[PDB]
Amino acid sequence: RMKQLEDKIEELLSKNYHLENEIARLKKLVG
Amino acid sequence: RMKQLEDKIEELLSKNYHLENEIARLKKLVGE
Repeated sequence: RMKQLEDKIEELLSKNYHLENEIARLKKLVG
Repeated sequence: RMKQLEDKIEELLSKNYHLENEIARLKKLVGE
């Protein structure tokens, strides 16, 4: 079960990084 | 160790939802 949690953390981290990239993209579009 | 990993998930999930809320507002402004 420990491996599952560790996989979820790495998964959520990658997702969060993508959302930050999306924010940077959308902010770049603003103007 | 269980608790540490579980707290990290709850932390990252909370940040995730705040990022999604911000993206939703930005898409409206830009017209996406």
